[PDB]
Amino acid sequence: TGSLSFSFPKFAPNQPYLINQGDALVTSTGVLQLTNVVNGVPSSKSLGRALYAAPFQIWDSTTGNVASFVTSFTFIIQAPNPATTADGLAFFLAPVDTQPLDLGGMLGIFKFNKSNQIVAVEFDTFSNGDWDPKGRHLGINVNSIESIKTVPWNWTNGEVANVFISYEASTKSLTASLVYPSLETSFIIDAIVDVKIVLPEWVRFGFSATTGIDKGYVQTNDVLSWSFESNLPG
Amino acid sequence: TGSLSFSFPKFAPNQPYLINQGDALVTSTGVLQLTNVVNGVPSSKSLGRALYAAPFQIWDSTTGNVASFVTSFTFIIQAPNPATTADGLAFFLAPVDTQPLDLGGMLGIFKFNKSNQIVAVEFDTFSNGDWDPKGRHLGINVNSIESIKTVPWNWTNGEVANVFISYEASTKSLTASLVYPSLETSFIIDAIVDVKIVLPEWVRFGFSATTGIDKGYVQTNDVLSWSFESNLPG
Amino acid sequence: TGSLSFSFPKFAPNQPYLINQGDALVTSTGVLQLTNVVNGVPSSKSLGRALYAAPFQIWDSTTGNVASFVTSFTFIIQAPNPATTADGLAFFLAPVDTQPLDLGGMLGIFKFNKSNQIVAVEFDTFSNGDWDPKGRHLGINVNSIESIKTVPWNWTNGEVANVFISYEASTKSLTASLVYPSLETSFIIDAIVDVKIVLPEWVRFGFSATTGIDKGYVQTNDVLSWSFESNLPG
Amino acid sequence: TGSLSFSFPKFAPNQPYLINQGDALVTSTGVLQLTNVVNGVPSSKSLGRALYAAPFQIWDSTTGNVASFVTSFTFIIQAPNPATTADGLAFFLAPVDTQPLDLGGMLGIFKFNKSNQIVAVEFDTFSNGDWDPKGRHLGINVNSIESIKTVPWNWTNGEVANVFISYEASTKSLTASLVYPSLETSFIIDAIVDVKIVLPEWVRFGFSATTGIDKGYVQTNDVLSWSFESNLPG
Ligand SMILES: CC(=O)N[C@@H]1[C@@H](O)[C@@H](O)[C@@H](CO)O[C@@H]1O
Ligand SMILES: CC(=O)N[C@@H]1[C@@H](O)[C@@H](O)[C@@H](CO)O[C@@H]1O
Ligand SMILES: CC(=O)N[C@@H]1[C@@H](O)[C@@H](O)[C@@H](CO)O[C@@H]1O
Ligand SMILES: CC(=O)N[C@@H]1[C@@H](O)[C@@H](O)[C@@H](CO)O[C@@H]1O
Ligand SMILES: [Ca+2]
Ligand SMILES: [Ca+2]
Ligand SMILES: [Ca+2]
Ligand SMILES: [Ca+2]
Repeated sequence: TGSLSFSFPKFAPNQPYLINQGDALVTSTGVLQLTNVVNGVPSSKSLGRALYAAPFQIWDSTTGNVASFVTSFTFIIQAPNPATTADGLAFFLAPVDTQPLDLGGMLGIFKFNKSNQIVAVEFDTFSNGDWDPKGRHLGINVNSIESIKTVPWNWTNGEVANVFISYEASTKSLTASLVYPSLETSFIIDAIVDVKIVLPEWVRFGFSATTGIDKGYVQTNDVLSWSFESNLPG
Repeated sequence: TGSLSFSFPKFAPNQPYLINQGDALVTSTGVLQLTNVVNGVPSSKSLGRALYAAPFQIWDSTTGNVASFVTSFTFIIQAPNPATTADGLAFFLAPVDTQPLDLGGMLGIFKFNKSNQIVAVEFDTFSNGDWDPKGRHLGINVNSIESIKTVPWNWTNGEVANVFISYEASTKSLTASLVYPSLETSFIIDAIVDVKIVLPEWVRFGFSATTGIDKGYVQTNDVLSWSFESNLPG
Repeated sequence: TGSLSFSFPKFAPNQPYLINQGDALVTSTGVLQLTNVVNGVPSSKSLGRALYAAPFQIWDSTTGNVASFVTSFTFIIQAPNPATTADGLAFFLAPVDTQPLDLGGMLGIFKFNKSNQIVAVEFDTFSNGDWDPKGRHLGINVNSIESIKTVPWNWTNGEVANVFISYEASTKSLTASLVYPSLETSFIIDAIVDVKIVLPEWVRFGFSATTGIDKGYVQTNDVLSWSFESNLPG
Repeated sequence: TGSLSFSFPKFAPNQPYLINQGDALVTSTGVLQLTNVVNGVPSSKSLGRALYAAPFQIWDSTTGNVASFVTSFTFIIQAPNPATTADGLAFFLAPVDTQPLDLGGMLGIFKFNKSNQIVAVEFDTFSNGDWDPKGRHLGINVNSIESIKTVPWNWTNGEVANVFISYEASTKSLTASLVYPSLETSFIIDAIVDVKIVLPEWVRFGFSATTGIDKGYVQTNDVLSWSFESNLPG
């Protein structure tokens, strides 16, 4: 039993409230730069992740209760050539000792190991023919790169996106939405996810992003703010 | 400056935390029944509203600050004949002394009086040819029955819907989403709404719903739970 | 089951978030003036109360659960003659339809009617020989003017006091503390209070204060800010 | 700018939400055992600390704002010989890289290094003649083992104590209180502490405790639960 909440209107560099993995770094301007950028231009074969320093308990094996949580964040994906973008950004939950995985289409969160249990909401900017639908899309993933559900997403180059994710334990319902406040455009996806049968009791959480493996298929993956709140009933 | 938050997993009847208007009532089972139902069958020409007992400050004239808030609720709209439904349910904000207005298509929140300023998210089950798009839809309204923006909505007879509404003062962005957790279907709408130039400093808020004026065009409008949270920066 | 929280750094006049009773009023400066003041001088035989507009559920008869809550507020008690002060200020919980009771020593919250169940923390500025200890004191009262426990209080004329009250359902422990931030002085009291066996499921709450009945025994009773938070486990 | 809150009704062992230092450990029963215990009997020369995994921002150098926070926890101090107890338990704030310091009377948080800035509330069970008052006492410390203020404390062997600490930035007021819910006894202390001029922008926080250096002067220092909440205005 327990709870956890926080709010970061921007990110302060060199402060242990985040666990940086791969190429992820925090700029002097307070931006969480998940993937490498060289003189404004994003580089290929990049992978970066950022987890909150502390994990939270998503379910209790003694009481059998499951936590409900919500998280919101703003991010920007900018690309020199809007026709060739890759690979995407994601919010995910995984074991406390989670480490970055495969590059590119794997979004750094997938590589079946029963110890690599993961739930994620993906903002996929490149469709992989072997497991992805057509065009860019939002997706909800459980233990593999192939989403259990997807919906079309009209990505807007360099535009600020506001994301909201919520999980209602009582109905095992995970909802994810993305809005471009400046454009008044919005997208949403929902799926049943039984976290109790997927993830361990305690999990770390945060962001993961990668750029394309092939030249030209690059993009930035910057998070600008982040708030979180969970509650595990006693 | 200030804040307000609450959570009602269900509604308790005969308790002054809600201000009931029109035909609205709370059943012994804890359901907020906005419109009249006779032996299971909803009646026509019904109008009911429910406001939280206390208002909250949505903006401060001294500091110029604007509040950000979120609210979520679950509701059910059941109809004997799914082909003829009317009129809809809405979440709205208005002056503290707000009273029910016109029936039917007006959703009990519209009737231009500068004192009847109102912002609302509507779940419209009947398209009025004079100001509504085709088919059922979600809508964001500011001072009139004609929404500033709408999106198609596939209403599911008697299914439990989860709604989430959020307002980010910094971007004047109002987002509204509806999900049917059991069906994994979802809808969303977003629009710019400058509450500071629309509503007074303090406002009351809650639900309003009406049934059709013509025989046959009836439906229930039941809210099952409600949580709210606002914050006006100092 | 449910929750309620709010924060008022100051009070806005003419806004229905408070239910004013007796002589209570909100000044243009945002001060909650519980008892009458004439040209700076407090008058005798005054009684004023202020309740939050909405009640909250303090315990659930179906689940048997009891809520835990905390509240904090700042207040000032100023008197022309610091040697003759009366009668006091209190924070209390009572049935939703609670109305002001007796003046003076009764603090407007006591008058045995099983329907007038009340729990209160009193900041008593005058010792009534028939039921009060010696000198000014903090007190915890349950159903009567005679406190179940008291502790000495060194009241400081016109000084700003910060009060904190907390109730832990699991241990039925009610704690009340008063601090004069400017003077670094502090006082505290604690007592077991079984709210489940004392109060009804839903209760309204707030402040009550009275001035002395005899000439000269007067004082102001002004609250400057107020925050509250309760949680009833499901 | 930002915020952080959490609640742990008990502690789960082997989970990275806490940073354990010195002899501190979490028992299978969920108790945070700060100092060594051998077969029920606490050992001497022990020192243990526990910090939340993530730090929080206590003040912003760009806006100049200072955070307000509150924390509560329950703890037990049990001793074989209630006549000889040492040394104490404390809640403290310090730089993110804080490491345990001196044993015994230094409570593991003191050793003047401008980089070892620290603010702490101490529950001192042994009076050190060179800097402590008479008998056990609560204390508020800023940069040294000599408290800026103390108050007598009647420690009760093995009894469960509830502690509440609050800091109001606007008045730079730090309040600390201890209550024995079962006994209805209570103690409190308050002092002005300008965290902005004492601590760095970001700080880690938690508990520290030590046992006596001389044989016989031992005691357990167990924390049973912990909740925290801070808010740094934008
Ligand atoms: C499996 C894998 O990483 N596939 C990647 C794909 O995700 C994308 O990065 C592409 C660039 O054109 O290069 C590869 O095909
Ligand atoms: C303006 C107005 O209330 N119009 C209503 C419409 O909203 C709907 O209730 C309909 C039923 O068939 O009856 C009328 O046309
Ligand atoms: C019962 C009662 O109200 N007693 C009051 C007491 O509370 C105080 O106001 C006093 C003034 O000197 O006058 C009376 O004795
Ligand atoms: C400076 C220091 O650690 N002094 C300690 C004191 O704190 C206490 O532990 C005592 C036991 O009798 O032994 C020493 O005097
Ligand atoms: Ca892909
Ligand atoms: Ca319509
Ligand atoms: Ca008295
Ligand atoms: Ca000492």
